[PDB]
Amino acid sequence: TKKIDQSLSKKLPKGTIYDPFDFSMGRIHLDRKYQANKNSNRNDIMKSGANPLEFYARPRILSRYVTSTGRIQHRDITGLSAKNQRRLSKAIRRCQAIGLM
Amino acid sequence: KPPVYRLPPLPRLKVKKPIIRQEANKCLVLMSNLLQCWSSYGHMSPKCAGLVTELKSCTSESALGKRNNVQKSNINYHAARLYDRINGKPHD
Amino acid sequence: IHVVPKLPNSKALLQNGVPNILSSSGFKTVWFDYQRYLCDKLTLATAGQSLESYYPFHILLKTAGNPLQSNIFNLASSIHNNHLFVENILPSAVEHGTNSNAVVKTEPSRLFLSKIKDSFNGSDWEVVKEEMIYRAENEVLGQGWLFLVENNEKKLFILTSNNNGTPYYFPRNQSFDLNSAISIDEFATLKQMKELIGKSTKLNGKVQDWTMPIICVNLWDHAYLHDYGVGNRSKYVKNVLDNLNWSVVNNRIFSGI
Amino acid sequence: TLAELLGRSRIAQVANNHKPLTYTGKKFHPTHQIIETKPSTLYRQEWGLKSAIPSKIKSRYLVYNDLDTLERITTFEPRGGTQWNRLRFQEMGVPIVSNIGRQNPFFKYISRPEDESHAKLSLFKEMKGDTDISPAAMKKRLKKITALIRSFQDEFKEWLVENHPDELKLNSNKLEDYVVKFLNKKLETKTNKKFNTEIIGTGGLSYSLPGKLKNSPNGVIQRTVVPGRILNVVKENNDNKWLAAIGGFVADVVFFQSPPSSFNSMGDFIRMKTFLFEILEASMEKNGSVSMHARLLEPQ
Amino acid sequence: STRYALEHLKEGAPLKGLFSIEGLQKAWFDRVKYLDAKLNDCTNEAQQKPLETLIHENSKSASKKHIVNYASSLYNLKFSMSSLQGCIRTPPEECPRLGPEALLQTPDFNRTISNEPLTTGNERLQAALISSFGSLMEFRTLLINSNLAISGDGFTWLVARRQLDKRAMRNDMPNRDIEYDKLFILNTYNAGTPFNFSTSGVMNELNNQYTNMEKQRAKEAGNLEDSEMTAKQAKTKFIYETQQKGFSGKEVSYIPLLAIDASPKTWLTDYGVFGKREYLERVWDSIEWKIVESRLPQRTKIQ
Amino acid sequence: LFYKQHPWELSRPKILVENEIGDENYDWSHMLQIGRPLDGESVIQRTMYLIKTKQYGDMVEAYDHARYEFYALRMQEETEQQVALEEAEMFGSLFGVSAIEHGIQK
Repeated sequence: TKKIDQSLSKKLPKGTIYDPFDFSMGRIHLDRKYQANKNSNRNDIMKSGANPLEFYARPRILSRYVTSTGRIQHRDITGLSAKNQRRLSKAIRRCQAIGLM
Repeated sequence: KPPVYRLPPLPRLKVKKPIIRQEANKCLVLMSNLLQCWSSYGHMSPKCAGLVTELKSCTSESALGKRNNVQKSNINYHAARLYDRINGKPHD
Repeated sequence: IHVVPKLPNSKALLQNGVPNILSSSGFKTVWFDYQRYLCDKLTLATAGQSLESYYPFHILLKTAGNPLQSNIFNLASSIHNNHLFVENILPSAVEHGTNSNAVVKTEPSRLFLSKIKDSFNGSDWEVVKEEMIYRAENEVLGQGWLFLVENNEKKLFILTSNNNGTPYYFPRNQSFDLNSAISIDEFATLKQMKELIGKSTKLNGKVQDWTMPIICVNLWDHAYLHDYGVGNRSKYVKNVLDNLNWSVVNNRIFSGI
Repeated sequence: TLAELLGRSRIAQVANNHKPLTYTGKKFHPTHQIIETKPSTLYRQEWGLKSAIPSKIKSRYLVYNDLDTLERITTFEPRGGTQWNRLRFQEMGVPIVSNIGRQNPFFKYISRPEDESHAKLSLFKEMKGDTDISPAAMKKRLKKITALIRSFQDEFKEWLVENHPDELKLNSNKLEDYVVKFLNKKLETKTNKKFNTEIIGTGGLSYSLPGKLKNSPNGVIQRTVVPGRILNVVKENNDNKWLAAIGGFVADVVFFQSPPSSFNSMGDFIRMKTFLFEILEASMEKNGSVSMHARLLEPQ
Repeated sequence: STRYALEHLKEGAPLKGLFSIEGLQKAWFDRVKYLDAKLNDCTNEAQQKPLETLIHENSKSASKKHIVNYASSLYNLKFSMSSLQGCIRTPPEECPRLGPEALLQTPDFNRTISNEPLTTGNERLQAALISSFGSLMEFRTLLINSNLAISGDGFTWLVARRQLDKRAMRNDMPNRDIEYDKLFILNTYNAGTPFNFSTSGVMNELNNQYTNMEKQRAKEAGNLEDSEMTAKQAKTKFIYETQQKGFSGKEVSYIPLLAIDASPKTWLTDYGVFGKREYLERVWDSIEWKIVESRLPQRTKIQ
Repeated sequence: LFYKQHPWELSRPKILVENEIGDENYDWSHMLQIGRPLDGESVIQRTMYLIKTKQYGDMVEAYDHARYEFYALRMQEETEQQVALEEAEMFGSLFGVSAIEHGIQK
């Protein structure tokens, strides 16, 4: 067979430097273990400094912090500060009461 | 910012059932493929000849092959050895 | 920091040079100036690295196989070679500064003259000196070194190097000048050497060479120009080989006692 | 004093670094200072750090973050492999060239205001170059600056009525120009980001000047041939070039016309084989990466 | 031998600012006399053919190497002293001799410049140097450093690649064939020549003789080739060829424009063991850029 | 600042093991010193000497002046190594494994 699963091969980006270890399975496993959604902050409005309570009439943004059934995600999952989690949950509950979410 | 959770002082640091990787038996997988080969191309089909030949060699002397079927975890040995050093406990 | 070694009877060397070879000015150029020049450059190249704690001979061996450390290798090889040359042309290795000794009559030992006959098909020492002078004039167009070396087979033979070529490690002898044209026989020697270096299994691609120098003559312009001049390097090599310190050269031949 | 000595100590010379020792993102340049110990000191676990490095370590190179921690260990990784990437680049003898034809950053050139005609582009870059700034510290750039700029109102309420009164009575199209120049002229004396942290040129990867030819026993070398590896068996998606792994760098390989048949044959194991490449050019991007372009020299 | 004489080099007179009287004797007069004698003691045609003819006629032969080593050593030395005029700097014999402290001085070749070609009217040479090296500070640094690096005998050349890699009717039109694509710096060692047309391929040619001779001895032995001797010799030959090819074809030649001598013979007498960089600084301030601009071919404006 | 501007200077190994701090007799009028490598610290100490001697007033100006001295020394060393390798190969020096080859094998 001339095919390998993507999970068993690492694609080295262009312009990056590499070591021989980057072709091993240890690199594959190490990349899975340390795979965190750290790029969310730059794409996370609520981790930017905006007040989540100003989005109570924008269900599309709020729908990014609820599960498929509408259950607000725990702070352990959203990664927000206590204040933003508190404000975001209020926004979602207000949005639900208005008839938008 | 990622919340660090610090444990209280503990009587021990131990994993109840340390996970171990049990590599799959080579003879059992050979048998699982041959059985599948017969399911599609038919029993005794000439397409599964190589599978039959390989299975016979794998199982010729031992039905599960000559393998080092022994693997144990050492996490509990190291955890008990290093806990007092790394727990960050205040001085006496 | 690599410092210039102190030489025996240095006050005499700074006043009357080396009798019959170099004058006071000629010796200041070859040793007191050039050796300082080399050691300072070596210190600048190696300071802050692991090589700073190693003697020049060990540095050249450690770096002999590393292409991008050739600059360090050249400096280490030149420093080691220059003190090999200055040591066997020196009036007396012992420091007769307070003994005012003026009688140092050193002559080839029996073991040296026995190995010369064995390795040169019965040729005498005088004839071998003529071959050494000839080899230097026809094989070293510019800077380099002339060596009489001994190999693992107890045979003395003549090796010439271009610029800073070590006698110890044949891959870096630099005995063939590839700027000019080479014969098929010389290309065969180079091709055979390349094959030997490829048979080594070490990850550093290094081979074993047990060749050791016995006599060293500096063929650089820093040693002869001021006293002999352009074109008179064969008169310089003749004087060096006729006024060698044989207490040092004899001690370089392994006896086994 | 002891404080003076400490500031100049070899440990002080290493700049503070808390960057992850285990980083799984894109690496474009070294992030940690390589520490080396001599063989004699390694035999005694001496690295010039606070504590002895565990004897298990056989490498002579490491990178560290903290001398000591609350876990009573040193935070270090026994690797020094970014040095071999730099030395392999040196062996390829390809000078780094500017794709924009900018002045050489390593030479003290006499520059002029040719690019200074964008005073309003960069004077406001100080407040507009805030891509990743706090929502309130960036807002402190609005009141703190407003007061500073508002303190020059009297100076600009007299200079403008003494040097360009016509514009004040005709149009503000030129007044805005006199404003941008005024602040910059009164800011060049000031020190706003007087130290620039941007990478300077190659960043230290290469100090080789373009122009020199490589003499060889077989004549002057006209094309640099370097062994490499093809990573993918299908060109980069959306790009007309494949990717190769040459000397610790990932390059874009352009093929003469066709792709060798070993590609289809090998498939996803193509990286298992070594090919010969020619390094066309090497460029440096602002992210601090090296843009190496290669060519799959195939036996012909 | 007036055949090897320059009008600015007069016995008894010093090249002011670079060589003293004793330093110009040893460097040039006492040196040409030796090289001439050796060239007259190897070939009887020395006083018959031009030096460059001997260099390009007796090349690639191991039996005539001594004719070409002395011939190309005297050519390089003349071509080096030809572009030198002198400087207003203090005479070398009146300045103190640089000592070990010189090795610790920082070179200022990236901050300042002096004696640029354009300042003397050679405007076409300055544009070419800026185009190929980026600037005249880059060129000066890359030229003084390349010569300073040379340990023993050698020359640092300013060359111009000839854009006539076609090989068809080559060397038939003294203008259509004299066209330069780009300028470069090249180092030659001992008696090496900067042309590269009469010596490129030498190792590849000798390598192919060795393999054929070994292959014919193997046939006598009766061997079944080898698993990787046909794939290793092939790779060695494929790399030898791909590294000597030109942009279009494999005829890459170079036109000497300038040459700086690195041999200690030139600078050891006047500047001492520690004064090579001082020598190279005064050499740069002693280059007559008119002679160099004269040698410069006409640009190949294919662009 | 220096290592943020020159990330690849980090790849040059540094030895933290001291020899004898009391022996350091350095004249920072020049950047090169006998006994220590040329590295980022050479730039920092040169910058401090300039500000201490009051040749320059602003730290930035002294730092830039030192940086250019550092570039000049780095360019002379990059050429000495390239040329030394080239010159050795021209006299028949042979090398088993190059850095590029070492990486391929690993």
